[PDB]
Amino acid sequence: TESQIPKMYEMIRDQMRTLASTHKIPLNIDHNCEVIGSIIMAACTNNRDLRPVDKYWFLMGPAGAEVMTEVEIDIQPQLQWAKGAVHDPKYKGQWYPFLALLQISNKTKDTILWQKYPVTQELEISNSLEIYANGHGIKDRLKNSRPRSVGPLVHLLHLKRLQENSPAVNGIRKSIVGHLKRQCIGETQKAMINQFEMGRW
Amino acid sequence: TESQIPKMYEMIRDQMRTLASTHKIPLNIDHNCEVIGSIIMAACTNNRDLRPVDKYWFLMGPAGAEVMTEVEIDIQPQLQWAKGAVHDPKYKGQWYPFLALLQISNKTKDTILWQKYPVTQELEISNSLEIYANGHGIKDRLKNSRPRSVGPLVHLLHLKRLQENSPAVNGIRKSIVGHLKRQCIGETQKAMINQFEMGRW
Amino acid sequence: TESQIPKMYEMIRDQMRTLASTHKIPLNIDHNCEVIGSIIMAACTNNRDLRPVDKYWFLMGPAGAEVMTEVEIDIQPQLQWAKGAVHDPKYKGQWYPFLALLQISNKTKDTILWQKYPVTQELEISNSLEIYANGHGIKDRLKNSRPRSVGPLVHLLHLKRLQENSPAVNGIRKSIVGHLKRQCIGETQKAMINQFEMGRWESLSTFAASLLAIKPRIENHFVLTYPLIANCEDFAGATLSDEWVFKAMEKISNKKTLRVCGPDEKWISFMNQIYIHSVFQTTGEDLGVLEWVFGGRFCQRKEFGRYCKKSQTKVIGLFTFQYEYWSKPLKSAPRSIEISCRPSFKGKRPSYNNFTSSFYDQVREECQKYMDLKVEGTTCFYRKGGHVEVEFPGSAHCNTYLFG
Repeated sequence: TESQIPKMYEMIRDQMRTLASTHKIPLNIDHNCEVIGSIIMAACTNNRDLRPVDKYWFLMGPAGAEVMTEVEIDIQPQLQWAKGAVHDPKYKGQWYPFLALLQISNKTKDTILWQKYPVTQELEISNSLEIYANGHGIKDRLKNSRPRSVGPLVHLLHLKRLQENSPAVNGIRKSIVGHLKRQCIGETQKAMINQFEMGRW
Repeated sequence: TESQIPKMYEMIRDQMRTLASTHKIPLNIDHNCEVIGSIIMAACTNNRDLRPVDKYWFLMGPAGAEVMTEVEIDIQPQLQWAKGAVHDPKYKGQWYPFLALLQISNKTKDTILWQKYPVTQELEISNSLEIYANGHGIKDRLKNSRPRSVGPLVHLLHLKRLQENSPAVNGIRKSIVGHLKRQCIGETQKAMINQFEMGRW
Repeated sequence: TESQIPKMYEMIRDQMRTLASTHKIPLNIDHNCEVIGSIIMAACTNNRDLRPVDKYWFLMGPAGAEVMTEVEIDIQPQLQWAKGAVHDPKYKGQWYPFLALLQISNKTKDTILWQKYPVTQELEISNSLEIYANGHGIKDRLKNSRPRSVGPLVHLLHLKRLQENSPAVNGIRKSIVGHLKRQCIGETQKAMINQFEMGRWESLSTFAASLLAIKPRIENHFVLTYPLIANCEDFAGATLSDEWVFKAMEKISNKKTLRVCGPDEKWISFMNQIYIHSVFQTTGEDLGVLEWVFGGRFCQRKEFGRYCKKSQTKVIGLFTFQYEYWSKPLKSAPRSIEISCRPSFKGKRPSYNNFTSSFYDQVREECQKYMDLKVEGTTCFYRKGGHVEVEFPGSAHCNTYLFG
């Protein structure tokens, strides 16, 4: 689990600086790293979502003179490594399991700044339950990679999504339901989770 | 307009020979030139389409012994030079105007070899009009840089395409309509293009 | 916002009297001021609608001998100032924001006298809900200047007009839709106004039903009308969020120099309440509160027949007004929905518990949230003579309205 993490954080960090330093993007602004990293994270799993060349919001300026402007960047060198790292044996298959951790953690700041409750509202439940709705918006393969880190409500939402959406349908639900019970250690919670499986709410 | 033409031609040939002679690709074969040149124009405008290393069809053989094979080539030396010429002030902004002509003329032979009528069929008109559909498949930045060379039907297709699919759209729409109006000097043609901009065909 | 208000009211009145006094148009008749001000306000934004010289209905007569006729006026001296004030740096770009406030308030009298529902009918909803359709008929430049003051239904109508009218439409729509979401704080309504964005008007009748329950915020600013501006001789403390407006136009009522025009003298109380309605935007505000705030009963439109034609309206009496209370104009949501302890400490303290125990449904759920509300507004009212917070005693005319 943690065996690859020492070397695995290295080339993750290597790609962050290569993309920024290529187009004179300072790395001492949080907003530069936040936008750049999300692009790299898109390259890591959602290889078809990000654009190889595009303009994003960055802070351009030397020694405190940084201002908003869009500077075109080239993500193609990071794309080949990221897709090759999906099945790279050097991670012992921990690429997506760590990446599901990576995307969940890195998308937290936007949720805090823009207070939204997507999962709970779609689950017609209380708004204060987003504490249990971790792992929303992540890649579906990533959600399968680390479903334990994905909160029960997102799985419950995916359970509700699957009940409100082929031999592959059950496989998604059973992994969701099993991890739904695994996360919710409540014995009564597990049974009424199993009642959610048939579709009752 | 023609002031920067002499300097562009010399380095294009220099990069034309640099990529070919690096991997022993002779330049007395058109297919070697066309494919390498196709790789060359790939680095010129759509820098992300071509791979830094990739195998392409080439005629390898000394003194007339060329046979069909795929040979991997390294385009990174050519990639760096092309991107620096995009906004180099030495061209006085004529880089994109110069590159649009190159893309149209070289892809013309491919259209000659494989007789296709994409624009006219997509514009539900006679297939004998693809001559007026010159400049199809070119980069939109090139299509804005040299729109006069790009045929009206391509712009009419892009006018149709724009309607089929954003304040920057105006600069795409009004220009494309403008290129249609600038290219078509007919008094009746100019207004009857404008009704295409409205959406009736 | 309120920095240029003290100086903005001064030159509005400067052209108000010059046009009338040039042709000996008395300013003690409201109808003379109503038309002249409409001409002056026309030149402010819709510069090409009015004529440089034209005929309009006024009251010509010295000392109560006024009979209606059409008098030519030279608007050209008044035309130059209005266009130059558009981009004058002295207003700090607040001219359109001020003009949007000015244009909306000055068109109220015609709507009250001639009861029409242009927005709700075009929105195919209940006619009792034109209350949420403020800002109709204003110039699009002003509608983009103070869209917050323009009611959501007008924007929703503009949104409905927008879908029933070129991807440049989005630039207009983002203001239209964005200020729909800003005005309508309904969480279900916002995603359901989003349904109205591409044209899912199946909940449009539900939106009317929602509008009954959930009430969108309506930003307002205390701006006087044409007859009062010409009769107001003080603008030093002229702002938009204090009692200056309440105190300033009370002195005009104390002067008793302005006269109102109507079909017959029974309407003297009606227009005396119309001035109350127009100045503070209290057209849809509860009459019982209106009676309590201003110390006088408000006559509903049902109490009077059809307003006679502008040509045959006649002076029927003097303008009078009184008030005892006021408040800052609405800025945020009036109906704001904004009890359980969460023990965060591993230490021991006595736990306190303050509690003893379809998409249409969600809209109805949020609809019930506002019927179940018993407190509206943001902060409070205030009493005449200061900003001392005053709370309701209640009134009998509650649930009664001008058109209710």
